[PDB]
Amino acid sequence: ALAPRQVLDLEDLVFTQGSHFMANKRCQLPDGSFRRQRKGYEEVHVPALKPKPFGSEEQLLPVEKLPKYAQAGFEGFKTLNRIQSKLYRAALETDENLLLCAPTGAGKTNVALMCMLREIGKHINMDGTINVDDFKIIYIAPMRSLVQEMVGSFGKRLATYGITVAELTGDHQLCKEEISATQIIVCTPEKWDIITRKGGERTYTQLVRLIILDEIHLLHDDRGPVLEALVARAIRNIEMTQEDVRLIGLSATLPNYEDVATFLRVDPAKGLFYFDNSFRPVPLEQTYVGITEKKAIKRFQIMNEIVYEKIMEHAGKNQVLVFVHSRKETGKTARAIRDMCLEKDTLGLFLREGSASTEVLRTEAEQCKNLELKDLLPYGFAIHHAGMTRVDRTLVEDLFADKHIQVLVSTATLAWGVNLPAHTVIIKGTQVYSPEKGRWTELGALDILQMLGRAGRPQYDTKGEGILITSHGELQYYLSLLNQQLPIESQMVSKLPDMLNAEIVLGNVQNAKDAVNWLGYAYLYIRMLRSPTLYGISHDDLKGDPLLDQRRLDLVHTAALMLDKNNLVKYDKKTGNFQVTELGRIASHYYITNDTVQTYNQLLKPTLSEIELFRVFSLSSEFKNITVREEEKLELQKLLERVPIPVKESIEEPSAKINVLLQAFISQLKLEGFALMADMVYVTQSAGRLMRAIFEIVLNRGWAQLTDKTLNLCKMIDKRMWQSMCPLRQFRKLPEEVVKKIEKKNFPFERLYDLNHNEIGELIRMPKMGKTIHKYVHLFPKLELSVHLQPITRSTLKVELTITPDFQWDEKVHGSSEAFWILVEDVDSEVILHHEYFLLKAKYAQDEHLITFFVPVFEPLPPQYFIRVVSDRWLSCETQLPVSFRHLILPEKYPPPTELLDLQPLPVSALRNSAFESLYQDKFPFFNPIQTQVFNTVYNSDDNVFVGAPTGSGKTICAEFAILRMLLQSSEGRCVYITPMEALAEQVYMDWYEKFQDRLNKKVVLLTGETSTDLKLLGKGNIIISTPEKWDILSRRWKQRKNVQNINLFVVDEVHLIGGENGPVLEVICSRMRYISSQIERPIRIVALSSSLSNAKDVAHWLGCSATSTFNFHPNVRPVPLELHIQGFNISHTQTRLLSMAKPVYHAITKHSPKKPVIVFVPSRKQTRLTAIDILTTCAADIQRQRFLHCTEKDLIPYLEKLSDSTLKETLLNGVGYLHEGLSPMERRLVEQLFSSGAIQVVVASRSLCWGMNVAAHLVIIMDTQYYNGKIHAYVDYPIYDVLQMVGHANRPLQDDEGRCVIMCQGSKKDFFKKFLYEPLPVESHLDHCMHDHFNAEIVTKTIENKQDAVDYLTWTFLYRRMTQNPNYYNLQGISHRHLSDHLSELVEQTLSDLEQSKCISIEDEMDVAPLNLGMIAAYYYINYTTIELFSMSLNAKTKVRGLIEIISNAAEYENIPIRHHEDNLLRQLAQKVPHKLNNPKFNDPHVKTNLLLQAHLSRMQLSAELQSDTEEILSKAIRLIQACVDVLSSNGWLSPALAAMELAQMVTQAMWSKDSYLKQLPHFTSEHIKRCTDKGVESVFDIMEMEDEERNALLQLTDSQIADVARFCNRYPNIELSYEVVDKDSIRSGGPVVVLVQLEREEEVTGPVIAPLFPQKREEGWWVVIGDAKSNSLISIKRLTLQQKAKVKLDFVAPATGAHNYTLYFMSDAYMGCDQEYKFSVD
Ligand SMILES: N=C(N)NS(=O)(=O)c1ccc(N)cc1
Repeated sequence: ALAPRQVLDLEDLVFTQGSHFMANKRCQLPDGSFRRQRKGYEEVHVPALKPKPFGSEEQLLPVEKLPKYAQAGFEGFKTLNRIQSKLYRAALETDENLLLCAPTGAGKTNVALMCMLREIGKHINMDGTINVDDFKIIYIAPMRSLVQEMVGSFGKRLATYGITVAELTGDHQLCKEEISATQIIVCTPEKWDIITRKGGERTYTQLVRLIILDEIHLLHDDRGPVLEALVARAIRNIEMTQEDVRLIGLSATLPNYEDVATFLRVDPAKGLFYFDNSFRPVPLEQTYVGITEKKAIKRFQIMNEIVYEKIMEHAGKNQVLVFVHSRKETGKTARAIRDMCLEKDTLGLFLREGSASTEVLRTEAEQCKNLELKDLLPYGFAIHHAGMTRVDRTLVEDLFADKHIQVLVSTATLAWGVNLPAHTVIIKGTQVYSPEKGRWTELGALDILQMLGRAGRPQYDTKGEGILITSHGELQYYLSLLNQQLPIESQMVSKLPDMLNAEIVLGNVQNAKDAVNWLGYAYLYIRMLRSPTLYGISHDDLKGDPLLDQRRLDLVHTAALMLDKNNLVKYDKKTGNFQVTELGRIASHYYITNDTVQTYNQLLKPTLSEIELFRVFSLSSEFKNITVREEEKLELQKLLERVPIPVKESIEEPSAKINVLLQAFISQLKLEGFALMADMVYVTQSAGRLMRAIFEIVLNRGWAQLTDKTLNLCKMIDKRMWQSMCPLRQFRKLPEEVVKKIEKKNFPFERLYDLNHNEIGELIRMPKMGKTIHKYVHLFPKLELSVHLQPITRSTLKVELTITPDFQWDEKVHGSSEAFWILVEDVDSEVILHHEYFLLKAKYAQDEHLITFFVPVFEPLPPQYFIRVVSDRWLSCETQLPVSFRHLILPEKYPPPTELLDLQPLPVSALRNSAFESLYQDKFPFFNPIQTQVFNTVYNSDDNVFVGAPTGSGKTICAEFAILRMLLQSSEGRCVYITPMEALAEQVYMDWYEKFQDRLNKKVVLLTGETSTDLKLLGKGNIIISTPEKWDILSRRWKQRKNVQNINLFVVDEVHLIGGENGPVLEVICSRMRYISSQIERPIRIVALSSSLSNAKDVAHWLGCSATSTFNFHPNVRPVPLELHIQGFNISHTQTRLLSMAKPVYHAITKHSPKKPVIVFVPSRKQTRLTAIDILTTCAADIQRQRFLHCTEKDLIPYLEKLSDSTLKETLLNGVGYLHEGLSPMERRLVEQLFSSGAIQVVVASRSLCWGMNVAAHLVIIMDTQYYNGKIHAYVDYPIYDVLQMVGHANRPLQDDEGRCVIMCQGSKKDFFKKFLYEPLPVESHLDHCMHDHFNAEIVTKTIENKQDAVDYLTWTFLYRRMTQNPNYYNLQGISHRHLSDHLSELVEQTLSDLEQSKCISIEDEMDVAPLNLGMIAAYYYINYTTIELFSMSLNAKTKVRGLIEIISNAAEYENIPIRHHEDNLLRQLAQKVPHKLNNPKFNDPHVKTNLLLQAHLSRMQLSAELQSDTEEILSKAIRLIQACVDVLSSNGWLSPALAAMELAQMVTQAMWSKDSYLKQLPHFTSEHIKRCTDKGVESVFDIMEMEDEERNALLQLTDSQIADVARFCNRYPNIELSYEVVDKDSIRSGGPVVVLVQLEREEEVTGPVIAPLFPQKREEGWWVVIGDAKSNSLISIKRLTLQQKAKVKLDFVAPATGAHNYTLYFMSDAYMGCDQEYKFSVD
């Protein structure tokens, strides 16, 4: 972006005066102007503008004529203004941008209220009052008092609608619970500026529909720029969001209004309104005076003379008000008026001619006041300023509204924050004091205009009188300010650098080019275009650049050079690109000037003292022109000794002045010099932001001591107290005296925790205060800290800090939340090696919290680290914990990785078989380096090999390599491929089916999970592939299963998932395969593919891999090089961090792959949709439009014509695809196909899909890297394996010479990612935590029998190898073999005891153990022992279907069922729809969630997509669990419970409740036809299949495809007749075996599987035969069977004594409802 540009002296082009850069050469005094000179005391008097007619339809509109709802806001008014009528039409009936130029006091408020009511009534419900969570309105006001007046009045007006208005302007910040529950935010421009330059501005700006800007003439003021800035951002955002917001502007009658109309994007014909002062609310006659020379006495006395004359002129029923510029001047005015009244015969008295009483009566009666109120109130006068109480201020205001107070002198605050008008207004002088300029200046425009607009009460005056007193040399200017002739200019050039940085930091300006465009968005651009001479531009240069390219480029270049000098931004001369500094980011977010940044960066140091800290604070360039006046030096010397910090920096120069003023603010020391008070206030209202800025600067750098100093200084400024004082001062309902008494005694605060209330009262000598002191002591926040550490590597330790609360919560004291900083410091407490922002919410305030993070350690290992948790707001609220590293081992360091040499790549010709080459020659001509190296050992050496290489580097085909010789050595061999994830298994199954059974014609299958079907598929396949669970349940019985023994090849992929959840299953199945290879004496070849592991040798020796077969490569030695970019976001609240990272993903796309494909991963599905849409709208804003679409819309139309999601159609035809599990697999494969084709450039995917997508990009972006766990009501970091898979998705060697990935994460995590992603990953076993189930399952198979071989088994585990090299990770404190064996024996003992207490095993002596019924059926159904124990203890003799479902939902396998954000609310909603209602339900409990899901499924209820996937996950194991329940119910002998359990099985199959019609089971059916049938006679499916064809088809009244789909279910319906015989019936007596034989016939053969559309897995008929006694509720015998036409069943059971033994024979199903039989019989 090279272009000619020259640096500029911005001082020449800036209007130095500001506020009043007089562009008006001469003010044309109106008609009726006379100038009576009196040598000073001149009177340039203009008349009141006479009224105007109502000619052109103009009329005061009746409030009843308004739209009916909007009449609520205008209640109390029976009409509205003329301006208000024209604007009623415009504003209430249109959404057009508006700009109202009207004189001061003309109304303004009510027209903005109409604009608000537009939006308020847009979101109406039919009978719901409003949609508060849908629209957010804001109101920008120039002064704080105006903000407060506005929020009060607007609340009063529109409370009827149910809206909530509030003020955000205050010294507090980062507190935003009110922004959530307030629909109309009133704020100052700089407030909204600091809010909307914060990252994640959308959190506030998302629901913004209406932006009002009151008193837009602020553009001329020095505060002008921020306004511009605001508008610019807003407008640009309404372009980037494509969500229109309405801009309302309110200005006074001043010129250049058309330019701000262009600025505000108002149509001059539709939204531009201008009213000259003939539309003034009360016609105003004004007089201006001048001063002759410098005579203070003369000035003040002449002011007083004018005041006395004009006040006396308005004696009765009139109020002549006076405005002063200081609180020392209102008292002086009262004094002077009273005195010169007295001096001249005390005349003017009895202004209220009812001297006896009237108003004097009420004044004296209400006289219980202070200061100068009690004397001037009966006299008739009054004063009003900020240094008064609320009661007395409101009392003066009331008695003035009562028109009983006559004269009132006040300051500008009354004119801004109170609706208090008067007949006459006298501006006493116009010189005010500015601490910013450090000098006396002239007043601002807004003050003068608001004050002189107060003249003339609205309904009580026919004419007003404004009187202004100033100097002569200013007259012509004030004449311009009050007669529509002072032009509005732009002060942007002086504020250009700062502003520019705020846009560089905000990411809205990445180059100088969009900087220039932004400058075009400003008011400065328009104002330069239409008056270039006063902006430094010639009329010829305007011809050269009509769009002013050169001037805007020069300006942004100067600002960028300034920001580069001060190091807020790095700016390169050539490309014109910007790069943000953390200095600049802090400067923007904390609203501080770049010179201050430079001073900080050159002065702040880790060894800085608190004295030097106060000095640096005083050197801020916000105070660079403050002066030490002689009139205050003695008071400064007095304050210096009364403050604690030395202030050695100087003597009595401005830095020492600032310092001592701040310390007098902290110490609450009173002052006397009024200029000194003004300067103090000006320093203190900024000191908070300045100190927070310094604190962030030092925190990010890790400097610990300065961090503590600075945070404490922030809190001392906030709470108005030093650290020497007692923290009890922070409770503001405590006395000052009592806390001073506590401080007098040298008893530290902490010991009050361990003290009686009576002993407290005795210590303080105040017994009555002791109870409340104890209360507040236990209300003070204190945290308990507990730590669990486990080494990960010699450089990194995993820490699990457990934060426990230890105080009473009070919403008044602590509010909705309490913030904390977690800090990890080294031994010297110098360097902060890690830190985090913790937040204790109010709801979970008493729950325990767990914080996992990682710290670094380097040898020589220090004795201990420190972990401090320090409150962000409370002083002396720190809890420290030393973590000792004295008994900590450092894990055995890993060796270097197997180097990949630069060897000639092997072409496909090395693979000699032509059919084998066929597949690999159609893709690539030669192999990549790592697979060229691994080829020798894998495909041609029958060695056990482990290859470790980054994800996506093409390691999969390496397995194929081995497989090749596999198929070469055996005809119909048996190889087993094991992958941890299911979706990866499905992808590799499709690929290898295409590669083998469809190409080589060798049967390749993937195990489905059902026992019989999977064991059948086992024998067929030459290649069987599976997940570790389906393979575990098959291989656990490797004695009876012959097929699992003759396995030529076992390949396990992604073995590094041993360390993740569901990892112990992989570990045990691999160890079992190794043990089988040992026993069979036929060495099963093992080949393992994994990521780059550090401890790859351990897993290599685990599987018998020689070092000639270990292939573990440094992750840098990828086939495709990768450029990783970790990018931190120091933002806590994740819902706002996502909105912040919004724009960075677009800028990352444009930076790292502007044309090439990208994948961006997000933590949700709604996030996939939203990210797709926001990328779309940003590309529309840039008008790139087709940047992400590389084909034609007509090319896609046929494809997208079959997609069901409308937004997916739109986003796809616009270039970007989204992949979320809320849509069909067909849509997923379609989007993947379009992406890999090149038509779709970018795809945004849910995290859950990072395993099952066969899609490669050039750039992989990751968002957030956190997801919400609602079981702990917090956010969890991603598993490292997921993000590593995502990163591996970035390397494709098809096209690119490089791979690019950027991860966007909270700062707390950044370091973490970096390290573990740049170097190999250490992995360990979690088998010791999930070991009991495998012992319970291998006692059943007799593989384990005693304790010694239970120890022998662990030798096969990876756990055995890892417990040695990393002891402390498994909490063993030794590395000798003694420690190993001791830990193993303790583990086996613990597991066996836990299993015995569960009634699953029996132990005898100390060796031999034996299975029990519970453990046998727990291993038979692959069910956890806890679930079986719970089943056995909970199932009672009389358990009904409701209790059946309850006990089912409590299973441990359903604890994995998660709880996500806002999901507790959805479960609350579902609780009232399900037929059975459980009391005392906790809605973050997975078990009540599963119960609700089961009740909704049985009731055939549709719900969310995530909840549907969860319902599928539960239904997968539902039948397993209910079969286990049937078995234990049989083993305990209860009859009707087991019958109800079989009923529950067949209920969960086809989603039928227990007592609904059986007709509900056939498909294509709703309740109306079952109502017709059951009312007319058809009650069962047998009635359906008994009817003739035509009478049924007529009874159906359905389509021809419906009858065809009904017939298939009516045919699959089992039709079985039973045959039962009691063998040797005549030969039966007591105690003898009784044998009942049962036989079954099925007319049709196995036509197909069980038909159940609402069940995900295709099941097969399972039947149950039962012998029961219906009276004893006794189940005698039972058998489950699988039926194929012919059956033969036997049931043997003993007999009791002779009696009426009437038995029942039950035939139950586990699938269908209504095909169950009950036959009574008798045997004696
Ligand atoms: N970045 C780290 N080390 N921690 S943080 O939670 O992300 C964080 C949060 C907020 C602020 N202001 C700074 C930092």
